[PDB]
Amino acid sequence: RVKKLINSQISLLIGKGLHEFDSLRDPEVNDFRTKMRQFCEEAAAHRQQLGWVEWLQYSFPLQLEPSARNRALLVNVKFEGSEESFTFQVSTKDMPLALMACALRKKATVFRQPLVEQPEEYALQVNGRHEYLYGNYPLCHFQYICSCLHSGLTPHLTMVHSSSILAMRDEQSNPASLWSLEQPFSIELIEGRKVNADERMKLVVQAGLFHGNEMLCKTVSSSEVNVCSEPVWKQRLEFDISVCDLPRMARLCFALYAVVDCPIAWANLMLFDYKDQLKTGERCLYMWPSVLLNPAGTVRGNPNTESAAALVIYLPEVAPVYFPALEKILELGRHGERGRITEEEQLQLREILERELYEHEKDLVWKMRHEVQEHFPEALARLLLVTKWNKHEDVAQMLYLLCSWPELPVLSALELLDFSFPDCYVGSFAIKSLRKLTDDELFQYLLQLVQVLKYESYLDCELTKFLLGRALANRKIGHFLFWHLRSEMHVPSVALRFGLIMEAYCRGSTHHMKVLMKQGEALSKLKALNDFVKVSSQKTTKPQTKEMMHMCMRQETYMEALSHLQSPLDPSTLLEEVCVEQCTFMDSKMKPLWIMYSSEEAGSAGNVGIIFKNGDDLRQDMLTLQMIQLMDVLWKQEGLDLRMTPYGCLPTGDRTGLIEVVLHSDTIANIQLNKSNMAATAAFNKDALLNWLKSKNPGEALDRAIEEFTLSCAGYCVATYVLGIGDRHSDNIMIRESGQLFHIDFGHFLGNRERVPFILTYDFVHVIQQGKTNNSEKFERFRGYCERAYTILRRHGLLFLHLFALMRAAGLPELSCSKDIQYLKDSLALGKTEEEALKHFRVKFNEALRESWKTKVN
Ligand SMILES: COc1ncc(C2=CCOCC2)cc1S(=O)(=O)Nc1cncc(C#CCN2CCN(C(C)C)CC2)c1
Repeated sequence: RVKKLINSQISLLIGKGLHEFDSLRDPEVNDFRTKMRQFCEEAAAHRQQLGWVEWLQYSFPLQLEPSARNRALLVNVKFEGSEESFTFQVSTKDMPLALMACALRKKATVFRQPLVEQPEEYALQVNGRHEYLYGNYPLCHFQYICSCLHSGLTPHLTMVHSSSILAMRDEQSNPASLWSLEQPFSIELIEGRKVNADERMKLVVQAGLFHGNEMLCKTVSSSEVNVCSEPVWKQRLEFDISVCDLPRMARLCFALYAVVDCPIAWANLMLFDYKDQLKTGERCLYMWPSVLLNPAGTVRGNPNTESAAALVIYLPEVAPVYFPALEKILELGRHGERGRITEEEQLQLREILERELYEHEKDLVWKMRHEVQEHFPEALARLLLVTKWNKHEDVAQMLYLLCSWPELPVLSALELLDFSFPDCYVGSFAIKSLRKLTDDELFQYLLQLVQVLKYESYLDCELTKFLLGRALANRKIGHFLFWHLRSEMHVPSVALRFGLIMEAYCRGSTHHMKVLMKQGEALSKLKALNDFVKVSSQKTTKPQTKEMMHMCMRQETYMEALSHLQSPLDPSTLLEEVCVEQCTFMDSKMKPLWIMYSSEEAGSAGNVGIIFKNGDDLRQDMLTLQMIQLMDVLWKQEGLDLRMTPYGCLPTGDRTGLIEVVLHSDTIANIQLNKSNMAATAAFNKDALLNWLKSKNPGEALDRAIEEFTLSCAGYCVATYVLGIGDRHSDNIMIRESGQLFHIDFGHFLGNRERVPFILTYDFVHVIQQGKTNNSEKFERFRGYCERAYTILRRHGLLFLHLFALMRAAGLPELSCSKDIQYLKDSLALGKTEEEALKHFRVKFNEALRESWKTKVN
């Protein structure tokens, strides 16, 4: 009775009927669903018995300042079921417990009674948010308390008792031998079906065996056969590699095309199956349309069988042959010769492991494999790349050393997740080194780890199991894992994989399924409302379309679907009462909607907005914003706060997503229109930005507003330089009423292919110099902020390179080659010393200042 309801709710949420999984009749698919349902149900049961503070860590994980991983402060505290409140002055050095004990002493006098309840029995909720303050941390270490200190504002907190937290826990419960086959590997290319090509040309089928990116042997080609719907070959394609040497993760890649170079289609398959057995019999390869051989592409067929070209191939029977077990492998690898040559050979080893290498260096690194294991364990990735994956004796010797390799730092593990390391044991070892990842680090890299699933050869994998277990133990990780997979359900290549992961997650959290369905319902109404706006705007004037939008939002179905929800941009932010009168849309092509919200419980923190966008792909905006946010995190860990504005951006479906509204901000273009009869009207357009800051920050407040601008300007000058974000104009640069500058519209990065120089804009130099023509004291403090920021990022150059390497899996047009990653290597000057990189940065900066002065001359 309940299972039918749950299965139908899951189908609605994931945007794919669960019947379609059963209809495929695939054992791998069914075994993933049964095994992952059990694993996710175990996590759910574990959770229901968690202690009330452990339930807070699951649902409301702490939001701390990067540096946390004296001064007076006025706090307002109320109790859960109360109307009255208490305002008291505490210190930024005090912990929540002291503030809770202070709230209980203020309440004991108000209610004339010695209280039984101790501070230890409570937690402090941020008013109107899914956010809590708890644990041994001083108040200023929390992100909510710190943001309140900058904005001037007073924190509003609520004392929630343990019994009420336990009641939430309960309300949210889930309802009640291969090595003896030395023959050569070969296949039979039988025929092709539904093929479309120019009849003047001839069809060719190119095939190659790969272990990730490297070929296990040279490619082979079919005999040229005349173009037609059903081409027929019936021929053996013999590859030079023994069937016994085929590594476990070997994949046979296909490419059909026409020749006189006209690509048609590609398809890949794993030579071994998910249960480790060698593949035999006939296989029908439903091909993917091209734009030659594509190894990184999926190893599963195009689900569109009614229109896809299908290559028919035969995998011959070499004898049921499974891949040897790890004990057989470790026995074979247990025998070898160790490294034993002079300190002059070890000097060459030490030089090449601390600096792409020549063939004699590969023979040196492999010979000294035992010494790299014990004296340079972090060089595992170099050694794995020199390993001959096309010789089974060499794979067993490598796996023997890997099986007792010490756990590596997170930075090294993020490299091992790359597609250039397709061995399952290597991936398993990499995941083992990532378990020590804090929920905050995991969240930071969650987008990349989701893309790595696209490289996975099989459905059931250590990465999937790891991502699902971290999602079920932290509701914020769960929320974003769901949205990263949900937003890709319109992509045929990942819909099966992602749909199965979301169904499994849903088995672990039935309550959270209902929470996300409530978000999905709101996004449906937003698509329909946006569609109406697009239509109405091409016929009537903006005021008339805005009121028609408001009339549509005012219907019961819209008011119910759009209110009282968790923000998909941030589960801590509750979107309560939609303020229809404040809602509007922009005039650009896709007419993005601005939906305004408010909450009487939250006060000023409940006044939030979201932007629904349908028509543009938001993946790259998100990635760029996340990179900027990573920068701000890294700068803050070195004590450098550059007043960044990392607003949320989240794709949610096909060319659909949400952007977070940053209120009290306008574009440079709108400020520079120099409207008549304003608090900012100027004698010279050069003054407009500075007059606008003066109007927003009167008297003594201007000084701090100018410093906010300088700091954020320095951060964005460096961030856009490093990331090669060009096409910067006055309409994609915004400024906050506090002085903070930020960037929007990230359609182009990594120089995509010009080399984006450092940009210094005169208008911003004029604000930095406080309105003065010459102000070296203010200008050079800004060049210092730029230099500190640049030099802190270079020290993390490998973290950006590893993260961007994992991102090549996303299929982003401006992030699909070594040329794109090369761009960051140049911008961060990673091939140089710090002194040399700083001189090059100064020369880039001085060139930007000279360019800025071509506008200052006129
Ligand atoms: C790429 O799209 C976006 N990215 C970030 C924001 C973000 C914008 C701000 O928050 C951060 C993200 C907004 C958009 S958008 O889709 O809205 N397009 C867009 C383009 N160029 C400029 C703008 C303005 C603006 C200034 N606003 C003044 C106040 N106005 C009110 C009265 C409704 C709305 C327009 C708006």
